Amino acid sequence: KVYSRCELAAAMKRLGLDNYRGYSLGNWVCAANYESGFNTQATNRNTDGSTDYGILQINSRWWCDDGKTPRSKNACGIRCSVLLRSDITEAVRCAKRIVRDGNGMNAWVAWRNRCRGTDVSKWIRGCRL
Repeated sequence: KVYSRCELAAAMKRLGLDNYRGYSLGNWVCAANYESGFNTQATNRNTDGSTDYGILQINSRWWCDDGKTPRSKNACGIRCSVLLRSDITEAVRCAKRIVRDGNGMNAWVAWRNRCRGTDVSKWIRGCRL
């Protein structure tokens, strides 16, 4: 599923991400934009044999099981395929765990790159929620 910006904002709001560990909703929408273009089916392969999955490009070395990544630690306890589904419930649950790991949203390089230190409220402008 490719979400629209406001559809995703509303879904993430409903699933409890707004101000999760102090990160306002716009942070999460912005991160998703730059990680995956709002596409739950996005995948990106890396040189350690890992792959990033889904709308928040969650990595298979550390966070999910894709059956083909050496030294995987699958800390979210999920098959990476669940992160390709249209329903983002499981992706959000994993993202919450990631952001409890100790680095906050620094876990998402696209967030560091394009969202950190910007007015992230623009990402929820115009949305009904």
